[PDB]
Amino acid sequence: QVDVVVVGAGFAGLTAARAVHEAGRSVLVLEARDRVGGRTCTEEHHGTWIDLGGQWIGPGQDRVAALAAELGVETYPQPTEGDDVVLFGDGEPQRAPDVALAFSDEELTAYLELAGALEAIAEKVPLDAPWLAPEAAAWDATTLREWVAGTGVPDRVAGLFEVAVQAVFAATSAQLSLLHAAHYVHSAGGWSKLTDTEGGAQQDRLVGGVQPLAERLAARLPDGALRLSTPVRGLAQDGDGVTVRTAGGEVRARRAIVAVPPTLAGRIDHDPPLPPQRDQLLQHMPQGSVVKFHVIYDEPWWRAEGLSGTVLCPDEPIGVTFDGTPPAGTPGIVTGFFEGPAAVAAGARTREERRDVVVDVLARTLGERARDVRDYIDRDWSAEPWTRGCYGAHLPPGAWTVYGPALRVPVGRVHWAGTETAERWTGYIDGAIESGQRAAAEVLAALG
Amino acid sequence: SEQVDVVVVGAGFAGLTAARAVHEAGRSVLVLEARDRVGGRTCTEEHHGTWIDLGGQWIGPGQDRVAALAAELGVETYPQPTEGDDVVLFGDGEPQRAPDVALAFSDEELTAYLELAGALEAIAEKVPLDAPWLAPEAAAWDATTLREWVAGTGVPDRVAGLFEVAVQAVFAATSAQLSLLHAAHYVHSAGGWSKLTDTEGGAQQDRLVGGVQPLAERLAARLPDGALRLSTPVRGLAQDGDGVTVRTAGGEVRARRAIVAVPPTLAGRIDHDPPLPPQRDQLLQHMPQGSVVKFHVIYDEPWWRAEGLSGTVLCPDEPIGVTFDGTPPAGTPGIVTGFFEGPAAVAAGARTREERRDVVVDVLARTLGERARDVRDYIDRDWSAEPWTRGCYGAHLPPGAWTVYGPALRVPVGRVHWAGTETAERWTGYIDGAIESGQRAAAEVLAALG
Ligand SMILES: *Cc1cc2c(cc1C)nc1c(=O)[nH]c(=O)nc-1n2C[C@H](O)[C@H](O)[C@H](O)COP(=O)(O)OP(=O)(O)OC[C@H]1O[C@@H](n2cnc3c(N)ncnc32)[C@H](O)[C@@H]1O
Ligand SMILES: *Cc1cc2c(cc1C)nc1c(=O)[nH]c(=O)nc-1n2C[C@H](O)[C@H](O)[C@H](O)COP(=O)(O)OP(=O)(O)OC[C@H]1O[C@@H](n2cnc3c(N)ncnc32)[C@H](O)[C@@H]1O
Ligand SMILES: [Mg+2]
Ligand SMILES: [Mg+2]
Ligand SMILES: [Mg+2]
Repeated sequence: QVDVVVVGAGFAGLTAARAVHEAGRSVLVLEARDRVGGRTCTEEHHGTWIDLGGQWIGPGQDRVAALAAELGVETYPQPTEGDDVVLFGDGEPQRAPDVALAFSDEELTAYLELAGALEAIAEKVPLDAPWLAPEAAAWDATTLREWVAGTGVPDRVAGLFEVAVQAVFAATSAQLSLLHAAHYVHSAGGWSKLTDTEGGAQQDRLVGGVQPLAERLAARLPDGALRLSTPVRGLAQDGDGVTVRTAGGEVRARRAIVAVPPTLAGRIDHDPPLPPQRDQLLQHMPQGSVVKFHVIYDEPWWRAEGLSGTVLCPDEPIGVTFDGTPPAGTPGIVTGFFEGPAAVAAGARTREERRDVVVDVLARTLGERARDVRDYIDRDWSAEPWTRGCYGAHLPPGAWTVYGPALRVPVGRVHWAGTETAERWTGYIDGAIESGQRAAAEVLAALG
Repeated sequence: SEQVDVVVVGAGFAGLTAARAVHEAGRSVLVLEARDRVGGRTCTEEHHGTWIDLGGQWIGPGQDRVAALAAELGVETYPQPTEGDDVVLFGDGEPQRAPDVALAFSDEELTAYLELAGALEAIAEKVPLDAPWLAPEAAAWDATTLREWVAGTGVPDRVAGLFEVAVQAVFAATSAQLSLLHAAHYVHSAGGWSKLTDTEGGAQQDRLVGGVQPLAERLAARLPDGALRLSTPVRGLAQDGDGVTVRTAGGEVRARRAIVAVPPTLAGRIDHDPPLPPQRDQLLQHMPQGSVVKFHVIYDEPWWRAEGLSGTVLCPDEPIGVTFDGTPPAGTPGIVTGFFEGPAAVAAGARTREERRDVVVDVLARTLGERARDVRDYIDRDWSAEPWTRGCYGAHLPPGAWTVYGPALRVPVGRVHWAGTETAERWTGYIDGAIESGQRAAAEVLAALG
């Protein structure tokens, strides 16, 4: 019987396991995949790292910043300079020093007032208990889309805001409750923190990619602790401990920390079954929909044209793109996303069909040299059986106030982690780390 | 390991309908059921010398499949009691007695309610029963909650309130939880708002003598000996070019094709190899089951009948929104049947049976009167706590789900085919829709085998 069994070796499970080990307790980590990192995933292609999962850290994300500094992983800045390209519907592409300058003063004022309005709501939502917001009932009953419509902002501003919503939530404004979106904005420290590159969540990358940071963290565990390729099928508990069922047999422990996405936590055979409010909460926490891609070129040829590599095309299937080129300056990479409905449509198509869509958008925005592609690498996170959607869960109307209170409450000897349980930077690697710290502290207090 | 033509996962009305059709066509079939019984979301226990339907209990006009099955397997109906005054307790004032609930409304209020129901029906009729995502205004209707749509109509507070009781009694979910497209499809599927809400002429018209689970047991008895395997949950479904391997705790079954006839949330929990395609997996994540606690309060006699009361109370601002006289034809014991729905179900499900009883008796004392405290017994079931259901009556879809994920609802994945009331075109959410789905999935499998 080990003291603690952790299910899942993403940042949340690995943080929890390391904290349990450092306190002197025995720990086993059972991970379904043949690797650690979870929703972070890095592969070597073209002599450089390709982050198919989470890749950015930014100011305010102090847990992941501290971890990278502890484990010796350096950052490099997301490129910010050069003209952005904005394309509306059947128009011509417009170069602007920033995306914002493609809109009128009146449109930018309306967008800033709308974001400010959402921030002032967000500040009222308690980070550990969004269901305790004074207006929780009203705000849980309303979609974000209905709230945006009630502000009376013009179509164009609502459209621009929708690009930002889909980029942050991997879901449309109709899928999300206002209370969910408000909590998420509060959790990040504001709308600028979510959407800015400089000063926000897209500010910095990790030299070598993010999966190797998760691997350095896993290397702080003793040999024998990590069990890869070992999906957890069942989790039983009684008065003396827990029993984890895998295909290859059973693990006995005193307490468990389940650190997987909510939809996957619900699929484990729990004995006794989970209490109904918790089971139904997991039924109301669907993962987002995103296909993440990197377009590889021999060089970042757009830079010589004075272009950033960022394109904003609200009527195309892809979201905002980014210059993904490493510090070496080759290969040239354009990074982007299919989000929400567009990701579900794209996920039903082949890689080559997705490639063709992306290259056509880039040819029309960055220029005809976009067609001379060396490689196209993507990942539909909804097709990953051990994730079933990025970036993370969202809650539809009515879920936070009725089912949400079951989010973090331990069920006997079974404690919960994962970025969806974080108070701050929920949905991000930083929040995953928070959740693993919190769950470990719960378990260590319970064993004592 | 055993080899059969078809394995059916689940012995609810959908699974059993499918298995019987496959058997009667001459194919070998096994039915693997998790529970120690058949009937699934229908469940009957004997108490106080009569049947207690803890799950689905009513059938109505227009539900032709369940009516044909009951007739075929020799299960008689009895009518839901209709006579006596209903009691309506609004958010303000004393309880009001009326021969029908609608008489508790003002004329302005009743006109507004019928105009709201008519407007919903006009949208509903435009929603194709086989493909709600092909509605002309599908994107707009899928992007709006039913509640937002109601708010836009400008009806009076008492009208929104009584409409909300009906919404929660039909969907086991609040109007904020449901997309307008989902609600409109459900109304079309049933044949209109009256079909869903009426007793005479609607879904609550008739009961089955002896309860519903015996009907499922008679349908199971049409299978050959050894076909039904109870207390055998399916954990895994692996498939290749030639068949499917079904994994249970102790063994495996090999089949040419499978029909999975379980609630959507539980279908997604089976270990699929290869993994399910992403649209389907994410659809199941967007098909949460409802929240209901169904109860029966037992009295020695239906004493309310002697006071000229029907036993029905309607309370928009109470944890129990609606009740019915559940007394059997013999006339004893007296039964008051009702529901905690939606948020009230989740709140109630976190409390004990005795705590729920005391909430029910509190509401009944204030509406039917003092004799409501003279309880012989109280029997209830939180369907959200049932590990092999995880919520009644069935799934609903939140905004944005039907248009983006919905198209994956019925499409087979290789040799794995889908049944269940949630896949029915007509009377989806009901026993009648379960039977439809089972007939459809059996015909699909038989066509695909040859
Ligand atoms: C997918 C993605 C995510 C992402 C993003 C882009 C994409 C395409 N961009 C981000 C970014 O730039 N910066 C950032 O901070 N976050 C970004 N995100 C989100 C981020 O990746 C996640 O918030 C974070 O990685 C989540 O960590 P957490 O530890 O909570 O969850 P996980 O990584 O999913 O780990 C769960 C592990 O559990 C294993 N698993 C699942 N089920 C089982 C069972 N049954 N048995 C055993 N193991 C299981 C998974 O394999 C996984 O390793
Ligand atoms: C619960 C409920 C339902 C109900 C209602 C009131 C309540 C509280 N009132 C109704 C009514 O008066 N009239 C009516 O027509 N319907 C009413 N409903 C809904 C109705 O009961 C359902 O629509 C219908 O019974 C659904 O049938 P279906 O066959 O589609 O589904 P099921 O009954 O859930 O059966 C599924 C079976 O699968 C088993 N199971 C689940 N998971 C597994 C696995 N992994 N392996 C093996 N078997 C599995 C279940 O145990 C169940 O038997
Ligand atoms: Mg810039
Ligand atoms: Mg009547
Ligand atoms: Mg019609």
